[PDB]
Amino acid sequence: NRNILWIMCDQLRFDYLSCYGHERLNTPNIDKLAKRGVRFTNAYVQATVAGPSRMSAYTGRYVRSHGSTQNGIPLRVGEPTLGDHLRDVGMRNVLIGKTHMRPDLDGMKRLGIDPDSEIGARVGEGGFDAFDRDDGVHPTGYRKKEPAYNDYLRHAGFQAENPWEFWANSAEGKGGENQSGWLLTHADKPARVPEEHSETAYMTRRAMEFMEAAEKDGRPWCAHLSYIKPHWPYIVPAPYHDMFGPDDVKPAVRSDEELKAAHPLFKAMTEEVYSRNFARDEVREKVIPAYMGLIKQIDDQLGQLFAFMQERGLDENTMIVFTADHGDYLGDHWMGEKYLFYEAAAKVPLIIYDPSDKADATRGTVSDALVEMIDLAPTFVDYAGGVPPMHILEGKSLLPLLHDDDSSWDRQYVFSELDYSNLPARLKLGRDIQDCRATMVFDGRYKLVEVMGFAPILFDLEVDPDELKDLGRDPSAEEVRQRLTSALDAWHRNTRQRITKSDAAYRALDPVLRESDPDLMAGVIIGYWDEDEVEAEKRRIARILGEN
Amino acid sequence: NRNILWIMCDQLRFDYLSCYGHERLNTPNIDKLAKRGVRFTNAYVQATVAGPSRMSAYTGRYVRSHGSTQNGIPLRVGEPTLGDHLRDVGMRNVLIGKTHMRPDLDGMKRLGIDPDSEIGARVGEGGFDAFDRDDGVHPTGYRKKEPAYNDYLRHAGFQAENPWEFWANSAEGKGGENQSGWLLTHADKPARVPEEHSETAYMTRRAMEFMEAAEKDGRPWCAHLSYIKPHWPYIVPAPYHDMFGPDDVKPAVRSDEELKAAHPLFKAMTEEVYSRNFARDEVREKVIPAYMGLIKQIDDQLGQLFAFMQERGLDENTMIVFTADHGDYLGDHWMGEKYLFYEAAAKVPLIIYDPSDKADATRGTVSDALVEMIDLAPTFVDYAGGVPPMHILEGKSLLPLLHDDDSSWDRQYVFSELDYSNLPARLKLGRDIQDCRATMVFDGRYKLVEVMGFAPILFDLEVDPDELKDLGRDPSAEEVRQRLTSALDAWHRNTRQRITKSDAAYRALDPVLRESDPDLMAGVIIGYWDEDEVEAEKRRIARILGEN
Ligand SMILES: [Zn+2]
Ligand SMILES: [Zn+2]
Repeated sequence: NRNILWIMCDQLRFDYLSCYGHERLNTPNIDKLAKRGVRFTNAYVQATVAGPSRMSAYTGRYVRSHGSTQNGIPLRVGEPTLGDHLRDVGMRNVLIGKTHMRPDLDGMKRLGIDPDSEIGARVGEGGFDAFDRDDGVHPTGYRKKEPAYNDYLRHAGFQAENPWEFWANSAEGKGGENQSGWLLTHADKPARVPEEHSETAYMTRRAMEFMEAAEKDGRPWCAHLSYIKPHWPYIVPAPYHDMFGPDDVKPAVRSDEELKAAHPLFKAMTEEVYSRNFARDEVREKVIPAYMGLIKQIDDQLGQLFAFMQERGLDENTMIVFTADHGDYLGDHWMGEKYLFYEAAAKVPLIIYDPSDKADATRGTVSDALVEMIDLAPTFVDYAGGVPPMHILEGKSLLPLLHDDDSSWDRQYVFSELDYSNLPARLKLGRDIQDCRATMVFDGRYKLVEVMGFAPILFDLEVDPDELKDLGRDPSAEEVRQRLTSALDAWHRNTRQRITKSDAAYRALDPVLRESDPDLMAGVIIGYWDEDEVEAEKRRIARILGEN
Repeated sequence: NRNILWIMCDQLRFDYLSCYGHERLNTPNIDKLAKRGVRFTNAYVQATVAGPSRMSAYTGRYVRSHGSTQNGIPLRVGEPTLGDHLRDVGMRNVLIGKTHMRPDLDGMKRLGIDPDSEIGARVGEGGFDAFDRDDGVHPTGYRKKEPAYNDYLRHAGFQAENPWEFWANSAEGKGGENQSGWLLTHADKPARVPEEHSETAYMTRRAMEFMEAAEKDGRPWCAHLSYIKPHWPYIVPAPYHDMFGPDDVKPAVRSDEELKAAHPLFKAMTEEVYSRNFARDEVREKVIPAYMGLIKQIDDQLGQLFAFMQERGLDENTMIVFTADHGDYLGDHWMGEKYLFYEAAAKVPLIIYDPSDKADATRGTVSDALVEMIDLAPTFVDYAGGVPPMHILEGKSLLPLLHDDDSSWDRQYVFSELDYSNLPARLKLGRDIQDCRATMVFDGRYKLVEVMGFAPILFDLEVDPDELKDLGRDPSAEEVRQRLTSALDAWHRNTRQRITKSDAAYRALDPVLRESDPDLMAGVIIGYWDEDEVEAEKRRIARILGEN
């Protein structure tokens, strides 16, 4: 069997891995994946927020296609998913961790699908077999299925009304006061929970447990190990909470001038509470060391996972992908969170290690090919031995980039989308709910964001790598604006909604379509004067079919 | 109860009704609908071919949304339909005649939906309760469910291998030879079948039978009486086959010059066998009198239907719509069939008679409002007492045009689409299968068709009502081209894929979104420094909720 382990971390910046240049945070286990595989430096997500980014990852389709545009918007019933495509070629699609899926209960009810049936559960899980579904954010008192992690904590002797919140995501003060990890001021406090029982440790162990169980199921698998960290709450168990400090924190990338007459959508984002707080040096210096500790814990735990795989021979037959759903500003551009399309939000780490001999020639290399998160789906289908259905999947298999040391890659532009109708910006910018649209196009140098109702945003990342000089209204950038806008015009038109007939289904008939009339083959006779005319054409059809 | 009777005829030109100006074909029963209702002179279909036009009619969504782009491409499982929206407000959606639906068997199989279950059958029928499903074209030897019409003929004493073909759509020569109605040369021959047992007579009677049965079901209904005629086979029972002759046939609208350096897509269409034959005066003179006879039979039969409704009081509470799925060139523009977007193909008759008092002020009037076939779905939901879901339905309810003698109508452009990958034009124009795109935009005067890979087609219907002078490459038309292309650019971007959350679902939270942080309401705490900051914001939320 050839398997796939798809590792994702939520809200992980590409530049917080040492293989992508971080000077103070050593991630040797993740770096080793890159040393033996391919590291991608132009990988972009198709939205920069958890839900829509992940819906694109799990469908291989743009947000403009699937329509799950914001956190919590259910993925429509009947939307094809990666799980469907892998099942079609005999590979399991299994989840250990987060997807941010919300079931289309209304759509299922219409179709009489019991949401708790085998089919219904899988539809609600976005085409995943949920070994351990856990989106990693469980405030009191969220209403959903209890994450297995809560019962795990209780069984391990950690009792609470909300074990996830109290034990894994809060600290206890020197006096006994409760220090909620929801609060940025407590990023420096050690979580109550011992490291071995923390979320990242738990989920890593669950992945090991899955692999053990899967080995004597016998079927090939694609396992999505999807970590919530380093997404907030920004709090980590000892010894990771005091491993780093303010001196390890790289400077914020921002300027006073970039705020002057800023694009209205950008201005609105800087006004949110997370942005105002991450604007403060005191906040960055306290929170970012926790973020770094969370990533270090992931790297340590992946070391355990990879050792486990090696000792069971899984290292020889399992392709490993390491990536993120989007980044985190942590104060860059005067923002917190991950809205808009600056590098820190929209560019993700992407490392792929295929242990197959076919990938030998590219080991330890760096690809600057324009790559999208939606490329993973066809990559996986291709790896699994199937022909990716390109009337449904909108991306490109990455296998040629792993398997050819000098392959031709025809993508000229990557794209990403934001529907901001659930943000205060909708009201501040005076937009109707359906009219809060922003779309990024990037060609490797120029990044343009079209914002409906407004001027575009434009950066030249060669001259202005920190994206501090918006050229959206600059007369000197007219030619670039026109080219990138034309790319957007074509992209909006390049739909893949014709999902119930493949291109392949047209081709066998082409010799008859070229010279004759395929309708006659079914006895449908359109535009013929007399019997002689019909029969003469039927003889031409017979001749053509004889030639082919 | 308030009901709806939605009458459609397949391949019926708007100008072959006397109320739209035909000088030789009197359609008094259809004209009477117009005399007591509203007749629309700018109604356009969203594709000009049966399948995709109808899929748009039955979903209220553009082809670019639903993806059923050609005849026979199944409508995807999970695509919302008119039947769903009517059911949500307690109105039945019943079919008597043609839909051109093809079940998404693959999609249903994935979801474990038995195609023969109650839910499965309805999904396969595009959201219709199929009282009598019959697409009206049954060549030997099509493979599908036997139309009820065949058993009807057999029971009436008309036996044959294929009763539809032999009796309803063929003639017997003076010597006894079989004269197939598939052949244009037999358009002048009377069908074997007596008029009372012909397709149009049969389907009209079936509609009466439905209405009788429905009356003591008690539930309000929308009944789609969907005639195959005057679509081919172009053959009709006596006495309709010799009611008209060559002298009644209006001149073809075409010119030698329009063919000179014609747009490549147009040129390709003129090369098809139906186009080459309808180019001949001999063919027009033989076929068009049959087409006229078929329409006369429809008008006579509708007279019977309306009398039946009046004698049962259904005339008082049933809105009647009369329309078509597209037209027929019959030799106009050197074409047969209905491809491309010339008036004869893309503009449909549309008459709506609402017997409610609310429609009194507009009776007998003519509306030149820009109207689309996709407007019928929200019109019907609105009439049925529901709020049309505009995150799903892409058109506009027409009720304001019926109920206000001077209402504001904000549509500036209508749109229609063609995917020509199933035509020889794909090969002749050198296009990939996904790249055979043409989209019409019309503003009431100018009609532009963008054709991917080629120059646009452009007509000014005020100066050039016959669409003989293509301005697509004319420098004098630059401003018009830019305006209409910008309308297309916006239309391609104006998607409605976010079908699992309504706009209404956003609004209750807006006072909190405007001033505060809705996430705190669920205990999700993003970007807050300390407990004081969180609690102060929670108090602001409480204040806001108290104000509203
Ligand atoms: Zn995320
Ligand atoms: Zn039709």
